[PDB]
Amino acid sequence: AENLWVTVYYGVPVWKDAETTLFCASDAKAYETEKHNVWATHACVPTDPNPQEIHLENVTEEFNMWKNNMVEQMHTDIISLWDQSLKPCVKLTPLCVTLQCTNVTNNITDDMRGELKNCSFNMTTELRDKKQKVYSLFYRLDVVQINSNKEYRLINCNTSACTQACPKVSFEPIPIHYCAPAGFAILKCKDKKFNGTGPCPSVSTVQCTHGIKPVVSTQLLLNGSLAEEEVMIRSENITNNAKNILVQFNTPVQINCTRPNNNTRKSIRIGPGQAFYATGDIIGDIRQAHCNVSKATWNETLGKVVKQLRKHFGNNTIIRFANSSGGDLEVTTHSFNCGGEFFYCNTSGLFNSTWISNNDSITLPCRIKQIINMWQRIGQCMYAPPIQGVIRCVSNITGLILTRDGGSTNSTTETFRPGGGDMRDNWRSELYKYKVVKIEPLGVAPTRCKRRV
Amino acid sequence: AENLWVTVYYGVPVWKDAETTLFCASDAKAYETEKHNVWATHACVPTDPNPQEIHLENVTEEFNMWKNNMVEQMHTDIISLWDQSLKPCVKLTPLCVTLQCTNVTNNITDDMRGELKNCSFNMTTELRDKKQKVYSLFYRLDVVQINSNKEYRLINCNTSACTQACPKVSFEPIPIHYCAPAGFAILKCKDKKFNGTGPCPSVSTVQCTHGIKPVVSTQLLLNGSLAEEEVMIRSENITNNAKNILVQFNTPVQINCTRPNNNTRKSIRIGPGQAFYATGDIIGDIRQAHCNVSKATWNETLGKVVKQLRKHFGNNTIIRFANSSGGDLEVTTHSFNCGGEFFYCNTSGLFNSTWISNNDSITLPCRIKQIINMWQRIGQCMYAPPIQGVIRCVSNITGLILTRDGGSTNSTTETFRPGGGDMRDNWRSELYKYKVVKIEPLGVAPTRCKRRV
Amino acid sequence: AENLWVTVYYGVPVWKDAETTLFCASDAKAYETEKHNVWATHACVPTDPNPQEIHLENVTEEFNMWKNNMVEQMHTDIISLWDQSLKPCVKLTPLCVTLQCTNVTNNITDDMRGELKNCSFNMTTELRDKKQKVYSLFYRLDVVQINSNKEYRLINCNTSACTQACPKVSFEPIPIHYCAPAGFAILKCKDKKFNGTGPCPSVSTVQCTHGIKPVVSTQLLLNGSLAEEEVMIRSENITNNAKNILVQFNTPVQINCTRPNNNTRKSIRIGPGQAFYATGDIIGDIRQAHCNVSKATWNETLGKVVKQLRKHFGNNTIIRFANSSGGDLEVTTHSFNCGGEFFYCNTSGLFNSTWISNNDSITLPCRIKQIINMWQRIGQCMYAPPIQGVIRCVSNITGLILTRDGGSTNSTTETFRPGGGDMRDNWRSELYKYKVVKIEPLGVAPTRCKRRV
Amino acid sequence: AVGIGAVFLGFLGAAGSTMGAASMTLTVQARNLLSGTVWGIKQLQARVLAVERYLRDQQLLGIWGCSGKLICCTNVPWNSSWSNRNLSEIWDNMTWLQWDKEISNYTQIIYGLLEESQNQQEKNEQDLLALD
Amino acid sequence: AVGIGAVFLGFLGAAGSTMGAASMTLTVQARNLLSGTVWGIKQLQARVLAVERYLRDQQLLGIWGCSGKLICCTNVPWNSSWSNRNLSEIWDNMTWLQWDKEISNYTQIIYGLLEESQNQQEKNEQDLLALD
Amino acid sequence: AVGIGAVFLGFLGAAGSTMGAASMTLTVQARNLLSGTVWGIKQLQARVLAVERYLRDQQLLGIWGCSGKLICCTNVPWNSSWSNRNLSEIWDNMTWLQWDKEISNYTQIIYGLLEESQNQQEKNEQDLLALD
Amino acid sequence: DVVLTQSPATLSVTPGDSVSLSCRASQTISDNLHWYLQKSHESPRLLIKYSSQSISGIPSRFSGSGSGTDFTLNINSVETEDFGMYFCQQTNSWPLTFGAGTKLEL
Amino acid sequence: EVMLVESGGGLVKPGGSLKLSCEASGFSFGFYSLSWVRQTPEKRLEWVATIAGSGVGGQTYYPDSVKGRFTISRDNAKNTLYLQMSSLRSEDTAVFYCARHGEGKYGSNFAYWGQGTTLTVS
Ligand SMILES: *[C@@H]1O[C@H](CO)[C@@H](O[C@@H]2O[C@H](CO)[C@@H](O)[C@H](O)[C@H]2NC(C)=O)[C@H](O)[C@H]1NC(C)=O
Ligand SMILES: *[C@@H]1O[C@H](CO)[C@@H](O[C@@H]2O[C@H](CO)[C@@H](O)[C@H](O)[C@H]2NC(C)=O)[C@H](O)[C@H]1NC(C)=O
Repeated sequence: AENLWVTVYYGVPVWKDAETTLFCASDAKAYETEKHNVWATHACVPTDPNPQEIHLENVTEEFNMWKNNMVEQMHTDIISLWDQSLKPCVKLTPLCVTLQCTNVTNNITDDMRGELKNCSFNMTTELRDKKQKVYSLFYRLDVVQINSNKEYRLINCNTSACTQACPKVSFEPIPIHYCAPAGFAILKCKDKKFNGTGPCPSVSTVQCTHGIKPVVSTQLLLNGSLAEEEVMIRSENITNNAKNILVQFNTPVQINCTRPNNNTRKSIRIGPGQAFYATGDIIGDIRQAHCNVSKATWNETLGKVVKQLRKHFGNNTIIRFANSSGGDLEVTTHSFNCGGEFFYCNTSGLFNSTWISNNDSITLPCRIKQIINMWQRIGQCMYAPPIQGVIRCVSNITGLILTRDGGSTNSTTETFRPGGGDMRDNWRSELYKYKVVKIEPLGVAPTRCKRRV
Repeated sequence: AENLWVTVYYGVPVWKDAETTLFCASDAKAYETEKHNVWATHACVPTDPNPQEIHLENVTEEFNMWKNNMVEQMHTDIISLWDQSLKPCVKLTPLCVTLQCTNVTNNITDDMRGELKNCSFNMTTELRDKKQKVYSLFYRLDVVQINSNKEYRLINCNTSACTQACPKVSFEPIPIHYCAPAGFAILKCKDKKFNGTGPCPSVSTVQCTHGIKPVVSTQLLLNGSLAEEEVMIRSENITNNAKNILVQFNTPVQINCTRPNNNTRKSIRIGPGQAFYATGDIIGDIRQAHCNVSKATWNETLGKVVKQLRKHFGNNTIIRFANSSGGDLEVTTHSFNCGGEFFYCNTSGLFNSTWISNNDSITLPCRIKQIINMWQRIGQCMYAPPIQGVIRCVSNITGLILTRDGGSTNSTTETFRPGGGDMRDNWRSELYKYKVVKIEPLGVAPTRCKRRV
Repeated sequence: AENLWVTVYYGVPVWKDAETTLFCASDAKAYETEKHNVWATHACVPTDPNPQEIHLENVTEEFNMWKNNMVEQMHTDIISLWDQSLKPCVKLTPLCVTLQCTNVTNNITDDMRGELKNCSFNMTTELRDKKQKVYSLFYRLDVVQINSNKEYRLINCNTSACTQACPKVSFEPIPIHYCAPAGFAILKCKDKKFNGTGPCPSVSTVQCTHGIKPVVSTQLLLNGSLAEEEVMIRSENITNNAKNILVQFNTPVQINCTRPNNNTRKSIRIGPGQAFYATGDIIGDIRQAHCNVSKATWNETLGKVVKQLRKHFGNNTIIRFANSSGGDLEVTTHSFNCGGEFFYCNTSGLFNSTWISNNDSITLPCRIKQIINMWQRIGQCMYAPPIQGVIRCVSNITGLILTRDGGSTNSTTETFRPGGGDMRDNWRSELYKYKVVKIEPLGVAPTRCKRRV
Repeated sequence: AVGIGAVFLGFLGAAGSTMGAASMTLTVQARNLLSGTVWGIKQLQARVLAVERYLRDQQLLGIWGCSGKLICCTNVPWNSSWSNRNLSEIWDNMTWLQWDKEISNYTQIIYGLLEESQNQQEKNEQDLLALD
Repeated sequence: AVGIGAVFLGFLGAAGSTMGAASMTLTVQARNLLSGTVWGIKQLQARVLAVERYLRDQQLLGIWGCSGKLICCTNVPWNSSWSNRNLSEIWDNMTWLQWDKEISNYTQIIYGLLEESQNQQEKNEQDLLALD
Repeated sequence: AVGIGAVFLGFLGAAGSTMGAASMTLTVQARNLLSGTVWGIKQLQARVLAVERYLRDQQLLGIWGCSGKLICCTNVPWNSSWSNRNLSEIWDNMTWLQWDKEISNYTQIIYGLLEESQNQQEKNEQDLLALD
Repeated sequence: DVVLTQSPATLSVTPGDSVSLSCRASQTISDNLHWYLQKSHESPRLLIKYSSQSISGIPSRFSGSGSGTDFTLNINSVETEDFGMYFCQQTNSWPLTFGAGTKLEL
Repeated sequence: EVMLVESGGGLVKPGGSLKLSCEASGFSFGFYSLSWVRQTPEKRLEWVATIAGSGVGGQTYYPDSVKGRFTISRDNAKNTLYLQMSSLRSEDTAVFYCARHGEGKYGSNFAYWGQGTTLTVS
């Protein structure tokens, strides 16, 4: 009767929150391209078919993406395999020579500017004695003036000699399925109404995540994981001025970025087996690279998000936008990659409106920089090689990264401003559904049976 | 009675074919030589005495040596520890200077040619300011002319700057006992009549192979694993023209390779702690390095292999030989190592005969090359340093690597031609006895007993 | 009765002597200092509170510290993390330039000599074309003359180009708790009278050692593990002349090492992001660095150790001291580190007395050397950067390392001389209490019970 | 027909369900616990984290009376100071995650109670076997 | 007739022998299954593959009724669609390697049968233990 | 009060005590047997060395009759050529470390005896189970 | 002891011919009979195992037959290298015994 | 390959003692049964002693003409066979061969013979 006895129960469903090292599962279809034409396609794991996305009925679960882990590790190792993909490539040290640069041959109007300088210099050949005198073309955002004549030098020539990039590798995003080890499950919040914090009353357990494409955009998140029904905005304290507003909208916005220079390549020999690809002639005209969005679509999407912003800031609130008042070139701009080349656009024809509670396209004139200091590390840059022909890509703008304007008065307007900042916040638009739990069997419960002898 | 019940059997002799990573077993007697004078003498495992070669009575087993594994892994890691024994050594970058080379001081007959060029150049000392003007000696197979006067440069100075070799290490082959991990056996075919494929009806299980010497010869396999009774030949389709004929003969053939130049060394200081050993004077005369084989032995051995080839191609077949019509210098020649220096001989007084079904020595004029691109990798070469004194070695030719001539007519002759090709097939002359199985216990069989409650 | 049966015993207290890889346990309080300001503060393990030091009653155990292990592994990995903390730092190749050095501006007395030379040279800037002409100051123990005039070069410019040290890291000692892995215990000898060998009748088992400070002194051990009651001396055969006599005393001896030059730093730019820290001006006067010990304390300590030495050499033995007849500069001197700079003192006003069985301070004029070849490796040195301001430290002399004088006559005097020799013998003053055993359960004993069927 | 996907749940299927329905199939959480040059060491460090925390619970299970039986009675009584709950509820009212909070202070006393309750009865089998 | 012929009663010794002589020594293949700076991580990843494939068979054996008995009867009958051979032959005519070919289609049916025949006997043991 | 730290010792507490007092607590040596970029591989090669030498003893334990019972009688008699000692002494006079020196020659004769005494008892159990 | 009687003691044959060597046992050694060749200055060499079983490395011209007490060794085209002393040997009982040998000379 | 190389033969006066050795390599020594067989100056072959292999029982066997006089032993760790002879007779004069048997059921035959060492008792 009352002589209740301890009975243990092994293999019993309970879990605790934890954090351990997860691994890839690259899709097996991306294994056909041979021997790392992109980073991390042979290094980590081939995937599985039909991942067991299984519901967990009558389960509510307090998810989180702000104090969440596993978005720090994915940023950590993606940094790490970016450094893994730069050790084979050729260091570009012997380019720190005193340049001699003139204007490129072009119809120089005073309104437009010479974007590309000539910069004929001296460089060692494969023989150690001789030094050929070679020329190139260079953007104005890569040379500074050494101070008649006009002689420049590289901007990164101060403080950071950095490598070239091998044309075997490619900067494309491939899908990545993160998988838990044995003894760990991955909870996925299936709730169609789920802000940042709060219990998610419809979860489901997987073992491997869906294919995540690791991209790097600061503003205008691209090419991934559209929302279900509405345009959901989610943040930390909405009465904070330091916390970004991760907008994630429902329908995609088509972007049409291009670069109309032909940009012929050529190979200069640095030394023994060290080629260097420099842009030779540009055939045709020197025209500016741009991006396009539909004005009816972009204005309709801002009509959507100005409706959803009033859900948090009340009605009769004169919501307006502005264009990220100041900062460096890498936070005020939509800095991204397209086919292996690095566009810095100018979202100032976009973020410029004001909204009260009552066919053509917008062209964004972008600009390209060849050395690259993503994640703003101290002693690195990255000489991206030139690429042949006209360059054009098409992508889906999926989510924004806004930032409120830190008012302190009893006003109605709210001049929202875009701002990228930390790149982890991109992956919080991908890792907000998923948490990782630790299966903890071997429970214990009293019942009326005793181990007889 | 007929109510037979399942009974599992753990620890039951069954195996499946598999492939996993094997490891060394270096001989413990070779541990006295300090700190890797040969590769893999401190890095991997001291061996065991008396490996348990245990018979497997009433066992036949389908071996294979062409779709066999473990000759790809041994070639893989031997490549890797070859790079491990080159990572400590000194890089030889500052030698890419425009040379100026004349004939060496010698009694120049028009029939012989100058094999060694003088090549006096400039090179920096350990001080960055001073530049000594030093001279050397160089072979004709290492300089090309930059185009009065006559000034050369190194041949590898295009596209591959490559290291010197540290005189601590030695290029001799040491025996290597490959051993399987736990759960894996090594089947050894004990059949005294066993070609490549086919069921071997007399096997025996070991855990560690006998001591394998890793050598590098293209033609004329050396110093290993003579046959038992006959001259054993083995191939793939003998009606194929792309598959080599791995000849393995029974009695060894003694070779007497030498180099009669004295070839005095000297040490030039490259920089801080970077010595470079260059050949100074040669004492005596400039004579050609050669090899000897006994003509009475060689003609009887070709009398053996023309009998065994007629065993596959019938009798009254006029078998003749020729001399490997074309290719590079490392495939048309018997390219090998002797004491740390790289002889390239000329097997064309050898492979020149014809055979119908009815005391002196053969001298092979060899030639030496100092940079080395063994395995023909893309961005490597290998400056072998000079060595003091007259050089002479004695080795046993053990097996050939022939290749038929792809006729398509109803002729009788078969002009065989030697050809090395892939170096893995050398080690298929060592790894044909061994296959690796995975012990798979826990079988299951029905019998008449039931688990009582 | 007599039908005794085997009964196995799992989990049974017995141990054997072994050797396996141990690991760190850094104290968690030293984890606040961010990202390796000293080596191995993020790399290895945060410690535990209250390590389970548990007595082992009725246990005697034959310890030993001379054939002991675990002082070889700690020297091995401390070598290894010393090399781990030098791979990020900048290589100092382009300093091998022909110097031109004069006397520093100072009141040159003929008795003193110019310790610091001027040495203005040429060195390339970050541009490969330009070459700045910079000047420095350098010690006399770092330049030799290339041979009117007087022009020097670096001493290490022969045979060993070696790195700078990054000013983020620091060479200060932090405590290190060595811990055994699972299945291994650490026996600690709690005997208050315990020489090297001999049964220790009071042991205790731990899992983590107390906090060991890795210091680097050759003679005059510092800052660690004072003795319990007496001044205990310990050696191998005390009638041997090759085995050092590790004195370890009970009360600390306060040292007061200083450097009263101001020694202003400056940063010369070698190339792209390669700074080089050279000592600029010296503010004030050029005075010699010294150390102080109390003469009453030092004479009191020799009054202690001449009593304890007579315990091994009998009474009426006229014990005298001398000053380490010969050896290198790093064995004839008290070579140590203080705040990141390397004092070489002169213990010859100290070790000079004689003792028969019947307030002021001693100042030791030290001297500083900037390149450093600790452990006397072949191809390494270590350019320690200069440091700002007056430098002063205070340390406890804890133990000496003496060495007798190998007489062969029937004399009474014993002129002892100090001598460092191997640096491992320092760490045997810290790891003599601890041995590591391996727990081997599953014993077996006969008793009167049988497994019933 | 016979055999439907309604009552045949999956891994962690009854994880919110009551104990009387979670304890019907415990083997499914048991059996999916082991199977299912730098990106190989994350495989290594996922494996060498899995087999120790598998062996540690299989050791705490092993050193009680429960070798691999996965449900086993024991001999210690259930002191109501631990849980104070009714019996008729705690197999169909509460849930297992509510239990692990409801007991988590008193664990490592129960696991500590189990070792003497195994070894005292253990020594009593040997003292029973020694006399005969 | 004196029987002086050498016999190797070692590892894989009876690998060609009949079942009545192979089941005499099964421990010899069992016990030689676990024991026996870049080529040390091939030792690490060979060791944690050896202990992994040891743990996989020790888990599949463990979750059946056979904890460590290494030979154990069960309750499932032997359907003749699997082997259809006589009983009096298959313990002294054939050999184990002939068995693994003779059954390899019918594996993963037996391993699936074993789990329900264990968990059914397991829960019938619990239903027996619950009433008392 | 009741409960003091004097007779409630810790790890290796009775390591000098007699066998009759060391066999009182064997579990304390049992539980401290599993738990407790270059300084991570010394953690890896210490962990997979701990779990290998734990599994090797759990395998040699597994193939005798003693799965995890930690104390078990057997069927082999005690040949006096091994120890030749009295029984009334060897549970309270000598100690376990004195035993391991006093017997270490005769292990692997006993260890070979245990496997055959288990596998013979095993097949005799099967021959008993086969007839019914 | 088992006496093995080999017949003939000596036999001269021309190379290329065939021979039948006799070994007769005093008790049945049914299949316990092995044949060895010992050439001059050499150790004996096994020709035939257990009355009739051929030996790897021994030419196929060596064949054995016989059962019980009466045994025969056939050599079906004798070669020059085959001439020597021929032994039969029994393993039916202790002590191990040999026949007296047939000497085949050229 | 299988090698058995005997040593220790010599000229011995009658009544004396002599230990022969046979050093073996190329096979798992302890598993095989080994024998001494002698060949008399008239070339007759006489089995002299046997010690069984590890899986054969390891007993020793002798014919009556040597029993109580000859002792066959093995040192498996060094792969050596021994024959200790005492109370020697002139009839013991012979070449003594070490021999290795075969394997399994069809292996009680002599499979390998050594070269032999000569003992002369006179
Ligand atoms: C390295 O050189 C670059 C350009 O030569 C420096 O960048 C500018 O330096 C001037 C110095 O007067 C400043 O006024 C500018 O503000 C700098 N540019 C920016 C964008 O801040 C740079 O300061 C130098 N030093 C380092 C450490 O990079
Ligand atoms: C690198 O240069 C070497 C020599 O300067 C080239 O080798 C030869 O180049 C000449 C060109 O005049 C050709 O006629 C020969 O056929 C080349 N040799 C061989 C064996 O083909 C070499 O081609 C250059 N390139 C590389 C990749 O090595």
